[PDB]
Amino acid sequence: DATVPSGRPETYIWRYLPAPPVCIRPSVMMQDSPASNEDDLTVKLTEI
Amino acid sequence: MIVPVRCFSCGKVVGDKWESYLNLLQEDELDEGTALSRLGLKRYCCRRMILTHVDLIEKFLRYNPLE
Amino acid sequence: DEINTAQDKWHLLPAFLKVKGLVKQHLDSFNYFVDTDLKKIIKANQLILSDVDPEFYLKYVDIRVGKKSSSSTKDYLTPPHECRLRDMTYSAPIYVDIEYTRGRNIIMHKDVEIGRMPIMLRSNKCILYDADESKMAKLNECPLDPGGYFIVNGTEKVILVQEQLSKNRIIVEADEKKGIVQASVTSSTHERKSKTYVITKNGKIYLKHNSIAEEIPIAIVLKACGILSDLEIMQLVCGNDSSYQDIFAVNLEESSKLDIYTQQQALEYIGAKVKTMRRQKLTILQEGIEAIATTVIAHLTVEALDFREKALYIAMMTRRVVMAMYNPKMIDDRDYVGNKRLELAGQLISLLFEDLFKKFNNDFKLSIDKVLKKPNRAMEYDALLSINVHSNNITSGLNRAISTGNWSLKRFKMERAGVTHVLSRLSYISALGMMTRISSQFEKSRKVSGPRALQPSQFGMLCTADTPEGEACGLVKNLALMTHITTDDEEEPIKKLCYVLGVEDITLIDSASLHLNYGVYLNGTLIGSIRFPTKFVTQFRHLRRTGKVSEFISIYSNSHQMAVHIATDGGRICRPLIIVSDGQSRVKDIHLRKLLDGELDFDDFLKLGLVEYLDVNEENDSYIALYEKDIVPSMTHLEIEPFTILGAVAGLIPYPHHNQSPRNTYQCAMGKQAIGAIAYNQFKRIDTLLYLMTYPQQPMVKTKTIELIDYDKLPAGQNATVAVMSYSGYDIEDALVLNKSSIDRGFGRCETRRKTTTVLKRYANHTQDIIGGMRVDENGDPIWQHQSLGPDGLGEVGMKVQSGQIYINKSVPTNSADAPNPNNVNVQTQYREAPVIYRGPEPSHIDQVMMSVSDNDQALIKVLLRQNRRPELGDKFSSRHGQKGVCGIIVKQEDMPFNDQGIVPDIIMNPHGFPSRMTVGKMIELISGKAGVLNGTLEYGTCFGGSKLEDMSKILVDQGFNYSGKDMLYSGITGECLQAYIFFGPIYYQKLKHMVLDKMHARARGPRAVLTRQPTEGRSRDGGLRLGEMERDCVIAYGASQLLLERLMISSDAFEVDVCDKCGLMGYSGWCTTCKSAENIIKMTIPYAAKLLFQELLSMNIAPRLRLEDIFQQ
Amino acid sequence: PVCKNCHGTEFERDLSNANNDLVCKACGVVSEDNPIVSELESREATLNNARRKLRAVSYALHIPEYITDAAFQWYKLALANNFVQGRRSQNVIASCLYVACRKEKTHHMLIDFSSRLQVSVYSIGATFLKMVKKLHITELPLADPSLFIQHFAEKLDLADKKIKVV
Amino acid sequence: TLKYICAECSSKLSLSRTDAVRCKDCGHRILLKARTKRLVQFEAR
RNA sequence: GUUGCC
Ligand SMILES: [Zn+2]
Ligand SMILES: [Zn+2]
Ligand SMILES: [Zn+2]
Ligand SMILES: [Zn+2]
Repeated sequence: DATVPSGRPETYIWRYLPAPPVCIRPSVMMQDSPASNEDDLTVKLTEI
Repeated sequence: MIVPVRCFSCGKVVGDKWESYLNLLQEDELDEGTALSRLGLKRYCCRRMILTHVDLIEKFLRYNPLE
Repeated sequence: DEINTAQDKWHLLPAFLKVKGLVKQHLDSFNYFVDTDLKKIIKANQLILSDVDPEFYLKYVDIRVGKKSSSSTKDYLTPPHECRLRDMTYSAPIYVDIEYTRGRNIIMHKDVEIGRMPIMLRSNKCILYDADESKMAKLNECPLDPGGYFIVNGTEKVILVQEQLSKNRIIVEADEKKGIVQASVTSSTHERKSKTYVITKNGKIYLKHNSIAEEIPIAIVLKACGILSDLEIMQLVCGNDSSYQDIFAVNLEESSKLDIYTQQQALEYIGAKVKTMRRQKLTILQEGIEAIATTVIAHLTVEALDFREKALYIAMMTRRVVMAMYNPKMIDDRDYVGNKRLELAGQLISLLFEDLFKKFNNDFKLSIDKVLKKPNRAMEYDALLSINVHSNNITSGLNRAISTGNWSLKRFKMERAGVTHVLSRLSYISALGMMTRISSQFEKSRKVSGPRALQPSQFGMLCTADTPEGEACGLVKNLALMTHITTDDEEEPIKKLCYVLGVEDITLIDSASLHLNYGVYLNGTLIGSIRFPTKFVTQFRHLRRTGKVSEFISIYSNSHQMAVHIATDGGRICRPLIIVSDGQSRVKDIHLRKLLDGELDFDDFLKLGLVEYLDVNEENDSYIALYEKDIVPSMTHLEIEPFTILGAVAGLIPYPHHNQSPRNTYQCAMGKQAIGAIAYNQFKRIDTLLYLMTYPQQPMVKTKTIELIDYDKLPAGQNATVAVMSYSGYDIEDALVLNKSSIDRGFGRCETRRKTTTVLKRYANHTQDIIGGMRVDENGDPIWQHQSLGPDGLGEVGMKVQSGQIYINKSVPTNSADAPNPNNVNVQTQYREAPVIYRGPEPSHIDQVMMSVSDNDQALIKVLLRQNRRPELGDKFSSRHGQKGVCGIIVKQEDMPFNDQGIVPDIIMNPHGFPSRMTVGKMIELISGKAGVLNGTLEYGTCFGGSKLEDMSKILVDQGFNYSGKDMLYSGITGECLQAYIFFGPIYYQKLKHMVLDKMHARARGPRAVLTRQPTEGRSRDGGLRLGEMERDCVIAYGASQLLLERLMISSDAFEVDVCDKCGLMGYSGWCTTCKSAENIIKMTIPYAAKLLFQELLSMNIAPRLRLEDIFQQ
Repeated sequence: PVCKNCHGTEFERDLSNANNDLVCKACGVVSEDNPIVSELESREATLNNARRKLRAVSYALHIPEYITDAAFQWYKLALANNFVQGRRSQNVIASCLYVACRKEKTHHMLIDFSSRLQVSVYSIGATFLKMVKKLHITELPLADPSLFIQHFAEKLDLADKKIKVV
Repeated sequence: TLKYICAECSSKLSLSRTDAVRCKDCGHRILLKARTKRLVQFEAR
């Protein structure tokens, strides 16, 4: 429907994508080494 | 490990009767039931304390750190 | 000493276990690996070659593990107990000899190191093989250790005896809604795992395969195998005068549909629709690729020219697919024991040795030609100096292959995980029960309770009273006491031998009478087509009884079909039985008297012809006999001993033939968690968490099982006085009351031992780790945290610790990741502290502290903690027949009953168990229990027999006690008699695990997780409980609407959110940050798990727009 | 780090009551409760190849691995000083590893590196001198010959009384 | 004092700090701390 | 994160 700014049907495919705040993807340190083993979700957003 | 110092059930001492019970076996070859009756374990609950006691200490001491 | 064969057959059962022990399957496979099986592998990957510079060749002449060929000393080796506390691998190096072209000429070189194999204890390549407790006393290892387990880099492990469905044979399958198939999985020993299937779509027989692009019907693939006359097709599969002609004749006209009619045209119908794996040469002939497509299929048989023996092997496979469509009674199950193949340790690590060894000599080949691609570097170069760089790939492959139980194979591309486990040193028999167990395959039949159930073809093969419950209730099984696993022998001599016994060849007989006659199946293939088998099969046994052929052969001969079977494949289960020829056995007690004199062991009995092994198939033809007083003149194979159906970990149950059948399985899960003793060297070892017990007792009523494995010589549990009665209400169901006095005299004082370890690490910039300590204050070094540091930093041995009070002081540098500046400027004070604190709810001691060095030189610190405790209430006592109990209350000594002589009963059970649980064995344990120590002799309560009851009552009544054990008592509370009598005496009670002080837990306001801010799971993670989803369903039926909100927002996960009104999505401290006005802000509170949904759901392109009303003015 | 009323600087983590809080000894105001525990491409390629080469020769020489990673730091900064270009890759790692052998003061003498590559000793020591001048190693321990005795005796197949002979 | 003892040599050696980890009078590489002389208190129950 | 057990 109309009467909202986002109601046009072109927004249902990607043109801009948001990046989630980093509390959702915490940089966990496994404490076996002084390098941080980063979770799965950053490197998916990094490679794109 | 070594023989317990008292009976579990009644409460008398069995610490002088362990090596004496062995001494009734190498010499004076005898039935083990009638041996302790000569030694004087009259009650029932004292008989089980020395019949079933595995003497584990005569195998631990051969593993000594002082050769 | 007048002996007979009536009851003294038992005295040969220990002769079977003396020379052939309890770890039979684990050691005798690894001993077959190291001696014979390694030469058969270098002979299959020899002569690595380089195409550049073609006159260079490295070939392997032999391979040895252990001793050299120069010095010819026994071995130079670290002892295993010296190895198991330094986190190293007990290994001996592998030596080969090689010859090659150095240059001007070829030279041979001896004793090259390539790797370091681990050796399991009590295998003959270790030091501990054939020791007489004098060398073993120097090596401080227990004589009673079972052996058969790796100790790879510290913690000790063992691989399990895994099994799968029988490869290289056939089954049948029956399905209602899908049509019926029959599987035939086969495995050539190189790079192939191929399985074939025969499907009946809508009334027509078909054939598919995982290398053909689509389905190819059945009349083609038999005309391609030579049988073309199209009357012989019906003549093989159907026979004559039956209904099989009416079902099968539909298939014959599809030959007329495709117009083939001959053996030439039959092949290229396949290769027209074969799926082409590209060999990158691909000179495909359109006649040659079909002959190989009729060669890489059903890899039991391969052919030279004639195709003929492969042809009717398909015809016998398609006979059973029309026998099943006639009636569904002909179906077989895929969990029958005859369709199971146990396969053991050393012939299973041999597969992993392939994929490493071929990975050795190809990267080593890739290092050769990288050097030989030089013009000047061609004349005097030697290749042996770059073998040490590729050497340890075998070692580091093998060590993680035992550590992490997952095997990355390549020639099968298969990923079996969970192949090893860490062995339980909690009890003695727990270290032996896990040595004999079987892990299944889990092919995702979780709905089918077929293999969850237990089949009757199991009597004496493997144990029936032992199986865990819960996560696996029928998929973990255990070997029986008398049990041997077969092994392959050979197959071409017996095929030559059966021809001699009067059988013909398949290439002479027409199929007009093979259905009239019988047929021998050697590993499932028809080779002889014999008639009159009962003359034939009895002449075959009589050669085996004299021992011309190997004894692991079975002559299963069924009659539902017209066939007989031969098996020689090895890896199947069997037990031995004594031969009974006629109405008299071949026992011959004059032989049995000569055994107790000692000159002939068990091995001589199978040489003369008095005993032979029987597998699960040969049980079906035989008519085995229980006892010698039940011989029929048509009756063979007397039972060697009837109580051999229970494994070595269920055998400690006394009189298991009286109690109920489920109340033996509930003890097999808990006998393996019994506190007791471990080994003779148990105060020496430094392992993770051991429970030790102060004053053990051997049990009162023994079994013939437990004197085979020396359970009495280091037992678990005491035998206290039990007077079964209700008392004081604290024993309602299976609780139990024991005095304050007898535990004070030393009844069941357990002892807990714990390891902790650190490693002093050397960093990049050459900075160590230091053990400095003992800071001072106000004339005194010892602070409240420093009463047990010692002068060396290692906390000194002998005194107690509490919460706080560190005991290994550890300091690490701060520049752990900086670049090394090549100078000496500022390294004087850089150590930040990081000690190790002792937590815990109870003060403990430290038992002994050692330090040593690891494989590569780093200092080790290993201190062992120690604490003991008195058995207060809450702890879990047991009864060895499956009657658990929490200690209800501890009362003083004067309150219990007391007999005429003054005996106070130790532990009181209420009588509310024996009717429901039907545990009559405990009631028979006590009658034999009271009589033994009064007579002064231990008594034998075995399985399927033992000390009888009627002669056991007489010795009780000769002393003055009751004839049924039921003595009278007085009351300790009030002084007079009891209106009823009390069943009375000693019962063997072992203490169990799961004591209460390491399960008491409480968390007020503790840690929160980093992602969702809830409390954190795990006791060592400082806990916090999960209020689940049906517990959310449990509250809602009460109609409660306030404590449900506080326990899901306020007490757990409260969070403060300021949110906007218009265009309603969240904002931070004082904004909206999408309409940057910061005016319409309304404060609320929501759970953190509701905020975090409202952000990651906004990360994809859907928006939770919030809308807000006020509460008031409804 | 600084309290809110008395401005103390020392905070003591009490761990007896499963709270693991933060509080000073002076007044007793908590700081924070509810703790939050956490449960060029060719430039990268040319050292990844150089990693395996240091991984290679450390295996054959029985080097304990805490020298290999330390020796990687020497090669990494000597990469920046334009020393590796032109010279042999199989040579320059041998001189690089040998420096970290003598900072650690091990038994490994230089010619054992020269043996398996089958080259002259004096070639490997030539680039060792031409390196050690360029990146200015000043401090460096002396090759004490006392190290070499107690390593020789193990391979010298002598009697059981191997401690009195050293 | 009465410092570290060997595993089977049972020879009292006091290692000076950051020097060695082995023992003398034997080629063995495991050292155990000898038990302290300070008075320790116990109950009798 | 993955397994073992009650
Ligand atoms: Zn007594
Ligand atoms: Zn807004
Ligand atoms: Zn303050
Ligand atoms: Zn020593």
